[PDB]
Amino acid sequence: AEYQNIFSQVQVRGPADLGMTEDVNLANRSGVGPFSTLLGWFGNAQLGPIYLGSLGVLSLFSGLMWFFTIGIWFWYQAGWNPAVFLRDLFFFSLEPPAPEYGLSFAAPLKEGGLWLIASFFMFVAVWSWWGRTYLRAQALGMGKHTAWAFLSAIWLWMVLGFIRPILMGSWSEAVPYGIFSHLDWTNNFSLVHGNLFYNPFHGLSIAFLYGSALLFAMHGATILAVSRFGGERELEQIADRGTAAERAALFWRWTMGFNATMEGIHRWAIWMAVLVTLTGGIGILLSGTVVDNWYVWGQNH
Amino acid sequence: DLASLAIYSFWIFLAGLIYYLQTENMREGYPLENEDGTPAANQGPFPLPKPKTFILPHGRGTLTVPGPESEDRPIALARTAVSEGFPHAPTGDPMKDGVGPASWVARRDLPELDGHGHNKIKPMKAAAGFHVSAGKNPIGLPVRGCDLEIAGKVVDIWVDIPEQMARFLEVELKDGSTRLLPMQMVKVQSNRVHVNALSSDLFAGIPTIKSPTEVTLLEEDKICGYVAGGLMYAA
Amino acid sequence: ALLSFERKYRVPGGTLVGGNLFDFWVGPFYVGFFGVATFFFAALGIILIAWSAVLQGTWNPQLISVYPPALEYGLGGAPLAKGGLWQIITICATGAFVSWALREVEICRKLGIGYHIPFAFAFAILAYLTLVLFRPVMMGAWGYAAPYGIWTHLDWVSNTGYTYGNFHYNPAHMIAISFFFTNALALALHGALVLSAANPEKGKEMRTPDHEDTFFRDLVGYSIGTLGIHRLGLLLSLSAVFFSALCMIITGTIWFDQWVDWWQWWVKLPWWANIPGGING
Ligand code: BCL
Ligand code: BCL
Ligand code: BCL
Ligand code: BCL
Ligand SMILES: CC[C@H]1c2cc3[nH]c4c(c3C)C(=O)[C@H](C(=O)OC)c4c3nc(cc4[nH]c(cc(n2)[C@@H]1C)c(C(C)=O)c4C)[C@@H](C)[C@@H]3CCC(=O)OC/C=C(\C)CCC[C@@H](C)CCC[C@@H](C)CCCC(C)C
Ligand SMILES: CC[C@H]1c2cc3[nH]c4c(c3C)C(=O)[C@H](C(=O)OC)c4c3nc(cc4[nH]c(cc(n2)[C@@H]1C)c(C(C)=O)c4C)[C@@H](C)[C@@H]3CCC(=O)OC/C=C(\C)CCC[C@@H](C)CCC[C@@H](C)CCCC(C)C
Ligand SMILES: COC(C)(C)C(=O)C/C=C(\C)CC/C=C(\C)CC/C=C(\C)CCCC/C(C)=C/CC[C@H](C)CC/C=C(\C)CCC=C(C)C
Ligand SMILES: CCCCCCCCCCCC[N+](C)(C)[O-]
Ligand SMILES: CCCCCCCCCCCC[N+](C)(C)[O-]
Ligand SMILES: CCCCCCCCCCCC[N+](C)(C)[O-]
Ligand SMILES: CCCCCCCCCCCC[N+](C)(C)[O-]
Ligand SMILES: [Fe+3]
Repeated sequence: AEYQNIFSQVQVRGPADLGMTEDVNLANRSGVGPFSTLLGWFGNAQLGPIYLGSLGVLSLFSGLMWFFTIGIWFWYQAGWNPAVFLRDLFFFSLEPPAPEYGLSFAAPLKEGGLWLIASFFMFVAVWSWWGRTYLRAQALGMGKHTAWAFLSAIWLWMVLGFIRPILMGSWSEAVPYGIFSHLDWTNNFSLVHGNLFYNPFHGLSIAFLYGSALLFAMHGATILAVSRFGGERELEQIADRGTAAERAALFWRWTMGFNATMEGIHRWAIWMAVLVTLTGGIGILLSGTVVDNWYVWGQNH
Repeated sequence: DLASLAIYSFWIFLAGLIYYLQTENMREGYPLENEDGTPAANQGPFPLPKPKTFILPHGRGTLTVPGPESEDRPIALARTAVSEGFPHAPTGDPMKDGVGPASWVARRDLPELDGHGHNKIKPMKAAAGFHVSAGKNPIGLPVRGCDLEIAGKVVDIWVDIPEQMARFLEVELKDGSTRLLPMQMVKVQSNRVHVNALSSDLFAGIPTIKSPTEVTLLEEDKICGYVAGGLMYAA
Repeated sequence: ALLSFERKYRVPGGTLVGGNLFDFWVGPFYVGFFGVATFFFAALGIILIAWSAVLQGTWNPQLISVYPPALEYGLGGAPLAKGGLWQIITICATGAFVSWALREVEICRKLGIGYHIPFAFAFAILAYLTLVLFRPVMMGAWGYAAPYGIWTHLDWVSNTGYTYGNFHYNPAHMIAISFFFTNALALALHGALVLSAANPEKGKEMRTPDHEDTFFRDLVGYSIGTLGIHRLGLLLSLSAVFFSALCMIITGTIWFDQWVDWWQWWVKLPWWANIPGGING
């Protein structure tokens, strides 16, 4: 066997790395966690440190609250019985208020109230996590790419749980918290709108989702193929093109007639991915607010 | 109808984006050239983008791309045919001349630096706190080439400090000098390190580095180039 | 016709078949024996499709469509106009893809790189062959296979899913989707990380990989690192396709009832099957 570089043959360890400092408030970093030899066959062995300032704590706590709020309900649904809770874990579901209660906060706790509570906690968890995305980049003086990108995922999520429910006039439109039930909701959403395969946004969204797998397969494989010339050192290949970046470009140029740069491929990447949820959120938002039936709309348009 | 506006607008956006992305990917290698180095007539339908400048850290300078392009090296190849699009035959030894799958680029003759400003890659002997943490330690193993002859012995691992990974094995030859082999081009086995790209007699021709505790980008390119070239040029 | 750095790489050698016979380029494209194989298979196949277009009676790509033999030819041939056209086109597509891969190998050898790309491609080819070859055969007919047209192949996906109820419940299909979504998460993160380092706040210096590690350790308390992330993207995305093929090869063969009902093995386990309460008692 020629060697492939999917798993490291030899791991190597030195002093825990505590990171760059730049404008980060160091008072808010933990200390290093342990080292995972397991991870280190494939990636870095070092866990932590993590940074937990105020926004960090806020986010993490509501996040758990959202999670426990669903879990208390799940236990309730299980009549507090350990064996039943496990047996039925994928079946339990925390459902939103019925259509009757509109967008109001009136519904009883056991029939929507809890759902609104968990959702509220989910809202603060995510938006605060978003800000943490921006702030951790700022402290290091980095571009805001990650937060811009995360915004695209947040878009689909907002549309499903918040914007589209509001525009439709009730919370009953939103996705329930449960493994099997959120799947049922997805299938049902499509049937009731005359089949999402007729939503042109839906099919763009798939093109990108398939495309992200295609692209990352291409890229990942390309980098590993030129890792015998230091290919994965991408920032330095951007600053000072090496033979890695040249062989990479030329593989593709010879294969398919055009190619990328070591910087540009990352622009193709971020956009392939981000467009999955962009077009996606658009498709969902338009459903039932403007277009009641994709098949039908397809026949006119 | 809104959904119609949105979809139509979207195709227009996407065409804008593909354009932007394609021109972004033209910041290197362009303008296209004829086999002789002059500008090709046909550049295709995308224009070069407006230059951008990267500010390199540690007073290493800037980079402006696209910019005037240049191999900054002689290329020992000649045409094998009378028209565009055929192979160019090595005029000498392609391993020594660095062409074909033995190519290297004229990268900066300084070493890559970490974010602290220290050399990125060091031999482990000189790297404070660094030791093999898992897997068979190759240090001390005989090194065998694709001729099944022993070409030397592993005398250290050169490691990447910030990313904590092995990047080269340092190998000592019959004559007592050493060479770097890329970590990705060896197989560590229980009783030897095997190198399928080179036969024993080609080890001496691995490009040497000038300091024994650092490697420059230019020296990395020559080493990796030379070793990868053995896949074609050794048998 | 050459990138500014290209000429030094354009040397003889690498080819798997033909020695120097097709060792050359056309514009940017490398040719090789397998470039020739690809053109031939693809040309024939497009021809057969344009032919198959007239026998059906359009020149509209939104309508052009080509079906397997009907269910009753089993695994035998069929009049061109009733599914032989499809059988041959499929043979063409296979020959085109496998050819494209083998040409990718030839380019690898010339460039002194590793074989990861065509290896990765070979997963996609295997997914395809699962839909049109392996599944049909295990199932006894060409007619179970996906057909070729832009909107009609969606019809098939839908009819195929709904044959087993909500296909969501196929558990290999669940693992597959999980890889798809995860791969896109990782692609967004990767692209954004590298870009954020190479294009920092206005006026600042390019950041470094250590900045990239630091950003992630700060954010979630772990960073897989730059070798790791390319390993990851490759693994996520090949794993998605692996499970995709898996989820379909087991469907209509070892399982053919409503997928939702598969999950009963879990709930029907002795130690809890009969306890009352919850959803299933
Ligand atoms: C997109 C259309 C539907 C939808 C359609 C589907 C379909 C179809 C499938 C899933 C599947 C999943 N979906 Mg869903 N999903 C939707 C929106 C969501 C949202 C959300 C907040 O909007 C969440 C949290 C999830 C969560 C999930 C997971 C249970 C699962 C794997 C997701 C993943 O890999 O993500 C990114 C991956 C990561 C590793 C990052 C996140 C890590 C973990 C795993 C997230 C799980 C959170 C959850 C609280 C854990 C369960 C707790 C119990 C103790 C098990 N879906 C929308 C409404 N989803 C698949 C599945 O297996 O379902 C059973 C599946 O087949
Ligand atoms: C994979 C699981 C299902 C499937 C389910 C779906 C679903 C569901 C959807 C599609 C959609 C698409 N699928 Mg399909 N599709 C299947 C198998 C295939 C095969 C195949 C040869 O196996 C092909 C070529 C296609 C091609 C297509 C495209 C028409 C479209 C966008 C795909 C994409 O962007 O991918 C990622 C790849 C890239 C971005 C690279 C570019 C790929 C280009 C666009 C392919 C064009 C092919 C051309 C139209 C037809 C042949 C060309 C000539 C005859 C040579 N599908 C199987 C049967 N496919 C979406 C659509 O919009 O349908 C109308 C959609 O919603
Ligand atoms: C029978 C079911 C219907 C159908 C109904 C739907 C519905 C309904 C929807 C989709 C959507 C999509 N469908 Mg469809 N889908 C069908 C058939 C298909 C087929 C196919 C081969 O047939 C494919 C390939 C797809 C593919 C897809 C995706 C391209 C797209 C969602 C993208 C995504 O990344 O969401 C996953 C990403 C998210 C959900 C973003 C989540 C972001 C938040 C912020 C994360 C919060 C995490 C939370 C805090 C938990 C943290 C826990 C951690 C451990 C810390 N569908 C059929 C026709 N599909 C979605 C879409 O966009 O449609 C246009 C959608 O809403
Ligand atoms: C109503 C529909 C059912 C359903 C029924 C099915 C069925 C049926 C199938 C899937 C399959 C899939 N479904 Mg499902 N699916 C549903 C809901 C979903 C949802 C969702 C959010 O609801 C999601 C995200 C998914 C996602 C998925 C994936 C796991 C998988 C598709 C990818 C794939 O196989 O690629 C693999 C990639 C390929 C097959 C493409 C290969 C490309 C070839 C090698 C080369 C192309 C060259 C080409 C001709 C272009 C050349 C021209 C150039 C452009 C110049 N399904 C609902 C419940 N799903 C499919 C699957 O698993 O397939 C194995 C499948 O058959
Ligand atoms: C644009 C396309 C893709 C995308 C992009 C994307 N997602 C992102 C980002 C970006 C760019 C981020 O920057 C952000 C991030 O930080 O990534 C690491 C993120 C993120 N995407 C996430 C998930 C996610 N993304 C998804 C999808 C996608 N994200 C799209 C495919 C999905 C899908 C497909 O369904 C999921 C589930 C998170 C990992 C993170 C946002 C995190 C967040 O908001 O968290 C709030 C904090 C908490 C919830 C803490 C609570 C923890 C509990 C839920 C318990 C844990 C459960 C258990 C497994 C552990 C044990 C617990 C015990 C104590 C009981
Ligand atoms: C395995 C993980 C992912 C993957 C990887 C992957 N794909 C790849 C590669 C890799 C690593 C390449 O190296 C190769 C490439 O060159 O990419 C640019 C490729 C490729 N993947 C492509 C497409 C593709 N990949 C897809 C998916 C995936 N590819 C997976 C998600 C999809 C999906 C999801 O649907 C598509 C559509 C091409 C861009 C390219 C292969 C090009 C090729 O083989 O060229 C030779 C053939 C032709 C030029 C034309 C042949 C046509 C005739 C035989 C007739 C048409 C046949 C018929 C099937 C048409 C069907 C119509 C549909 C509407 C159903
Ligand atoms: C072991 O037991 C304990 C008790 C420890 C546990 O805690 C176990 C815990 C569990 C078993 C929890 C299991 C959790 C799940 C299964 C969660 C599954 C969730 C999903 C699959 C989510 C799918 C999609 C969710 C979406 C789309 C959410 C969108 C949310 C909205 C965007 C937020 C909207 C906010 C609202 C409606 C309120 C706003 C009000 C204002 C005033 C602003
Ligand atoms: C002083 C001890 C502090 C230890 C802190 C270590 C944080 C570990 C968190 C790792 C999990 C991140 N994740 C899930 C994305 O991989
Ligand atoms: C940034 C990457 C660009 C690649 C985009 C490829 C688009 C594929 C076209 C799918 C057709 C969609 N639709 C809705 C008309 O059916
Ligand atoms: C969506 C499929 C699009 C196929 C893209 C293939 C384009 C390759 C063009 C390379 C040649 C350019 N040219 C004519 C200047 O040489
Ligand atoms: C998914 C979209 C695929 C991108 C197609 C864009 C084609 C780019 C062709 C231009 C390159 C030709 N060149 C090298 C002369 O510039
Ligand atoms: Fe990369």
